[PDB]
Amino acid sequence: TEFFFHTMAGREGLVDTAVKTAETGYMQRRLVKSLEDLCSQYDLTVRSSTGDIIQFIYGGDGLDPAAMEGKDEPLEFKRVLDNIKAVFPCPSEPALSKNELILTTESIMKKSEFLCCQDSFLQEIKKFIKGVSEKIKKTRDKYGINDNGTTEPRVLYQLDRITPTQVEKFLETCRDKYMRAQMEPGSAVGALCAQSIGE
Amino acid sequence: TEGRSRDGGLRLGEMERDCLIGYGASMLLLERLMISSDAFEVDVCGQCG
Amino acid sequence: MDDEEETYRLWKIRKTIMQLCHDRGYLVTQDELDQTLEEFKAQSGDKPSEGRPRRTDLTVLVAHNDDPTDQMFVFFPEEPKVGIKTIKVYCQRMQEENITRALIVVQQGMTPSAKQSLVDMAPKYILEQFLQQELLINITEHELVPEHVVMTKEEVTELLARYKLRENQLPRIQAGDPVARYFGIKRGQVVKIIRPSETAGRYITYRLVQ
Amino acid sequence: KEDLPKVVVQGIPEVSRAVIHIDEQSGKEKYKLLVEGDNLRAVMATHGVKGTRTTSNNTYEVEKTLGIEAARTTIINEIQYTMVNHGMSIDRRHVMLLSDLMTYKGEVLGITRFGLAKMKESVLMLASFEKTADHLFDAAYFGQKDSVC
Amino acid sequence: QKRITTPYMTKYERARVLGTRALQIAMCAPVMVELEGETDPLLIAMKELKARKIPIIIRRYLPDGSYEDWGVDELIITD
RNA sequence: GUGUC
DNA sequence: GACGAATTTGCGTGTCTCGACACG
DNA sequence: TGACACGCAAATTCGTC
Ligand SMILES: [Zn+2]
Repeated sequence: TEFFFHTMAGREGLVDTAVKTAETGYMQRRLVKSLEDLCSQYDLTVRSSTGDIIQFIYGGDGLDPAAMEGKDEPLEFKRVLDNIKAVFPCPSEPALSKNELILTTESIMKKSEFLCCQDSFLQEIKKFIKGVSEKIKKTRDKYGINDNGTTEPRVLYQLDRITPTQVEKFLETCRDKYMRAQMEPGSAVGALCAQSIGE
Repeated sequence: TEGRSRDGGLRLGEMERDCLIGYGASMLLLERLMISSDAFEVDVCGQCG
Repeated sequence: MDDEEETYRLWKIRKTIMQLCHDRGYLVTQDELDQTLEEFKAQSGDKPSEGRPRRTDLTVLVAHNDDPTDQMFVFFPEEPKVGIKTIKVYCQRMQEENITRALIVVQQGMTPSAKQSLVDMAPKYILEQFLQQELLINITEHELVPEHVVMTKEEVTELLARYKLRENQLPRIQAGDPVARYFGIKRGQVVKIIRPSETAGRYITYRLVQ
Repeated sequence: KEDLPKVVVQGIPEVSRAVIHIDEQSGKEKYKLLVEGDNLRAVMATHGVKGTRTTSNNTYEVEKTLGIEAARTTIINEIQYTMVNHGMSIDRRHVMLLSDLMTYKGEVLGITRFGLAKMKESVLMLASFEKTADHLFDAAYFGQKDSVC
Repeated sequence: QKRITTPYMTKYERARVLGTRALQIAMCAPVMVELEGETDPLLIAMKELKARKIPIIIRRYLPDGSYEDWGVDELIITD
């Protein structure tokens, strides 16, 4: 009786894996036949064979969903900082406070190369760079540390050390990753999205 | 032709064509559907097709 | 207390109509927009059922804000069921002075011959209908209706020159959808849609009215 | 004697069954109304339920009541609500691109033979999907030209 | 004249340029590099791209009909 | 028609 | 009081209803 | 053996002579 009740459920899944293929393949070949000519032009616009405007910007950002880092996002700023913090260590460079970190960041950001992307990404990175500075002041007044740079305890300056040389490479790397995260002009978005709901 | 008993080839259906379309390659899609399967040279007229 | 609920349903549709005329571009002050229940009770009595507050008493004359020599009416048929001459009397009632634009807030179901005769004459006078059951909630401020703004022609020309396309290329929208009938826009106008989001920001989209 | 019970005394006739759901939190309590019907414009245009915050499941009902631009949002949440209970992962852009394919015309279309006949414009393409004779004979009768692209 | 297109070299154009160069070199074409002893001109076609010595101009067409000329040496190759 | 994925 | 016009609803019919390989 | 989009058609109501 237990073997019969166990093999009853085994036939429940064996008849289910035989029928899924039919209507699944039917819905797949019905979904591909409608979305197979949707392409992205060179002016960041998706159109069909006629020339009609489907969407002014694919998704809203013009980014390939495949090349993304973090649940929908271009890249994670904390992880890239955690990487660049240890790959370029040089104790010769001293530390700095937050009120100078903000001015250095906004001075190095106002350059001739950085004025090519969306200012939304710039505000998104300004929200993260500002939040890192609030973490530094609480740790600095945590134990008691003057930022002038002369205090005989030497290890208290190694808790969260941010130097101006490694902060430029972080910005350049994230800005360059945001350049490659953009979807290429000419990709077939219709055929790509048609099969994403297939499997 | 169909079958190995007559020394035939393989079939390239639509689901495998969708994989080549999603990538975006047009040279290979035309090479293994028109150049290697059936390449014919026909003639027509301009006055009346 | 049923007439109390009827007066509440009537105040709701009156406030929605006022908000619609305010968003369209007509000039109305705030206290008429933001009127409370007791503030409405001092202008119009509640009891009896539909006595002192007749439907003919509900006939609002709004003035166009940018163009002075322009006035619009909006009124309620006294009758539950609409007829043919019952609309023509109200048409020739406000046709007599200088008026061209009026709105009908229909109470219950509509007569097809009436709407056919309506769509018969539109060289000079345009009359548009609205169901009372339909105008009991704000449509733009509901939950997920993106902010729509009807644009001008001096802007659509530079929009066409921006992307180098034609009006046919622009996505078309219907003329009978509740939003278009709300804003009252037929063929030959582009609407801007602001799609909000708190991930990156808000996006801009353009649509054509068909 | 057979239709007196059939005659309703109050309510919405096509509205069938309603249940109240209790949603709790740390110290918070809400009562949400679940209506099993289609007439959204009628269940929202009442005194009790809040008319601004009320959503439906049928795409056609929200299309005819709210509008076409508001129907493209309820179809994105509908698809995403079906994918999160399965343990699958799709990105928002794949759904947003498909939701704009059946809305740029002006009408909410479906991916069938009749919808594809209305959205696209190619003869031999439409013939290579469903019935060939009908499309070919219609093209021969009309006699239009087709630029193969 | 100002360019309104991204400067990064697409893989779609990279592949087609590589294919065109591979097909042309196999046509007894003058090589733009001193190649090592090695067959399969496809293998050496990437060598010219890595050294930016490919005389090919990419013409990008816009939906309206605008033509944009770009050089393979001017494009940025990233990998 | 049978057999496998 | 009686006749032409337009609306809503029960009922008639056509099309498919994933791929691949091998053998008799 | 499910899917509903097309026509085809009869019961019925507002209207005006
Ligand atoms: Zn000839």
